[PDB]
Amino acid sequence: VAAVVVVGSCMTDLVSLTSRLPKTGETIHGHKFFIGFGGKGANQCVQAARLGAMTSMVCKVGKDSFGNDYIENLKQNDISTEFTYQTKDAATGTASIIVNNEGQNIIVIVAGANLLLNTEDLRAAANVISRAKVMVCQLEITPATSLEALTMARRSGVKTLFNPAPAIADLDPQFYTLSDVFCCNESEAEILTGLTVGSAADAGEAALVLLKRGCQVVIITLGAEGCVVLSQTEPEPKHIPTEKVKAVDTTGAGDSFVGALAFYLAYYPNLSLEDMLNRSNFIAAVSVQAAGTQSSYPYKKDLPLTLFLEHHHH
Amino acid sequence: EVAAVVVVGSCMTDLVSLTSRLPKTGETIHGHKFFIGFGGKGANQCVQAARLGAMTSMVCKVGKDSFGNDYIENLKQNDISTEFTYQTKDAATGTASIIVNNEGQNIIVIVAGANLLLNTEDLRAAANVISRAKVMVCQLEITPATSLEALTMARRSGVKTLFNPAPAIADLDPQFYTLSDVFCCNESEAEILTGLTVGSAADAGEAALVLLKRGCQVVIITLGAEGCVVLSQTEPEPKHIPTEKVKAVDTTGAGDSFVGALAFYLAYYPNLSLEDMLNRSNFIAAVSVQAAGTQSSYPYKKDLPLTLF
Ligand SMILES: [K+]
Ligand SMILES: [K+]
Repeated sequence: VAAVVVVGSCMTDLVSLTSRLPKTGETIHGHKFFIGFGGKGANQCVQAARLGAMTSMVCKVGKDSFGNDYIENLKQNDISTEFTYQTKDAATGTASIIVNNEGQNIIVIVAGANLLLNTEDLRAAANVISRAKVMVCQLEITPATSLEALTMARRSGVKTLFNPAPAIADLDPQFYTLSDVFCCNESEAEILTGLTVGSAADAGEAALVLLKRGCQVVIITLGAEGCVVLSQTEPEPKHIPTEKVKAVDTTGAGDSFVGALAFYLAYYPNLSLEDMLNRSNFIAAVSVQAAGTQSSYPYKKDLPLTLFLEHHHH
Repeated sequence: EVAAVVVVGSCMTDLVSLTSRLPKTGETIHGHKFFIGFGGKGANQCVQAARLGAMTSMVCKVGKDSFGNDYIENLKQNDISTEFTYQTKDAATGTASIIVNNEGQNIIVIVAGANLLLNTEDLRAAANVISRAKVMVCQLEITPATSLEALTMARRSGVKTLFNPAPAIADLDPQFYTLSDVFCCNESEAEILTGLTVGSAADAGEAALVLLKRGCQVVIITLGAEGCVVLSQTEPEPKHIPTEKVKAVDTTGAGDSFVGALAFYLAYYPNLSLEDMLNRSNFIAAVSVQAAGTQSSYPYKKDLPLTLF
C-alpha cells in the first residue's frame, strides 16, 4: 500500500553545457549534452522513496522513448508505476536547459503530456489516492487536475501537501481551503501575495496572508536559511533554521525538501511540524552537497539514524 | 547497389521548443510545443538526394544511445546505406537544442558530440565506396581533418567534390577551397568567409570571386528567395539564377535541400548545364520551404514535376 501518492509531473531534462548563455538570435556551441530526469512531482516522489516511503507516481508521459525511459527511472527508484499513464496525443514533458560553467541557466519547459493527465485518469487512480496517507501535488500539470486530486484526497481524509509551483497569481481559492500543508519558496510567495519575500521576517508576513485564505499549515522555504511555518492552531511564525553546509549544486533542493516532508507526514504523523521541518531542512541540505537533481537526493542508509526516530529529538 | 552519392558529414538530433518569448539568463519560461526531428547538414543533404532517387551512402558517427539508434533507423527508412554509419559510447549523438518564438526568432545550442569522433580510420574503411561514387559531399559540422581526408580521397579517385562551408568560420584551411570542385554557401556564410557585405546579387558576385581566387573551381552563393549566383574558373562572370516567388511556410532546411538536389544532379545528370542544374535545385529547395519541418519537408521524385527529371 502506497503511503505517499504524488499526483504531478515528469519531465525529461535535455541539458547542454556551454561557456556562456546565448541571447536572442544567437547560435552557439556547447561542449556536452546529456539527458536527466526531472519534473517537480517525480523529483519529490524520488526523495520520498529514497527515504523509505512506499510511493506511487500518478502522472502522464508520452507513448514515446522519453516516456518509456521515465517509467524505467521510476522503477529504478522503487516507485510504483501502476498509475504512470502514456498518451499518443502529446510528447513527454521536457525541460530544455542551457547551463554555463558557473551554473547559470536558461530553461524552457514544455509541459506536454503532463497537461493531459485528466479526470478519467484520476478516477482510475481514485482507489490509490483514497488509501494513501499523503497526497502531494504541484502546478506542473493542469491546475484543474491538481484541484481534483486535492478534492479527492480531502473527501477521503487524506492529508494534502500542496506545492504551488510554479506559482500563478490568481489561484482558485479552493487550492488554499483544500490544502492541509501549503509549501512554497520565496519567489512563489511573492507571486501569491504581492509582497517582498527575502528574509524570515518577510516570509512570516507572507505566510499569514496565505494562512487566512484557508490553509491549515503554511511553510515558506528560505534557501540556505531554512524555512518559516505557521498553522491555524499555531499562527505565530516559527523560523526553523538549517545548519550551514558547503553547497555544490542547489538544483532540486526544494523538491528534496518537499519529498522529505511528505515522507514525515506519512510515516511519522505524530511528530510536530517543527520536528518534521528540521529533518526535512537537513535532508535538502544534503542534496545541495552533490551534483545534479535526482542524482543528488540521499538514501535512508546514507543518512543519520536520528532522522528516523519515532519521537521528538533535541 | 553502388552508391553514386557519398556524404561524409553530420547527423544531429533537433530538439525544438516553441515558445511565445525567448528566455533571458536565469529565467525559466514555459513553451507550448516540443518536437524531435532528424537533422544535421550531412544527413539532410543525403536525405534530399535519396528522395530524388539517388543511391546514397552516409558516412557519419552517432552515439550508442537512443537518439543514435533512432537516427540509423531514419537513414534506413530513407533508403540510405548505413554501412559506414558508426556508433560510439564516447559521446552522445550530436544535438541541436533550438528555442523558437512565434515570430521565428531563435536561440540555438549545438553540441556536435559523436559527429566529431568520426575519424580518418573510419573513413579509410569506406575507401572502396568513395572510389566508386560520382559525388562526395562534405560540410563543416564534423572534425576538419576528417572532411579534408574525405575530399582528398575523392580527388584521388576522380570523384567530384561538393563542399558546403557551413557553418562558416573566418579562417578556413586553404585546402577546403583547393579540394572543392563545387563550393556552395549562403550569403551569411560568404560574409564570414570573405569579410565582404553581401546584400545583393551583385555583392554576392564579388564575394564569389574571392572564393574562386582561393582555388575553387565553381562557386555558388545562394540568396534565399532570390535564387543563387554562380561563377567558375571557365566562366568567372557572375550569373544570377532567379527563382519564382513562393509562399514560405518554413524555410528551415532549405539550404540542405538545395545542396542535396545539386548532388543528385551532379551525379545523375552530369550533361546538364550548371545553370540548368541550379534552376532545378532552386525549384526543389523552394518546394521544401512550403512545408513545415526540415527533413519532413523534402520532396520525393514522385511528388515533383516530370520536367525536373
Ligand atoms: K543537488
Ligand atoms: K521546410
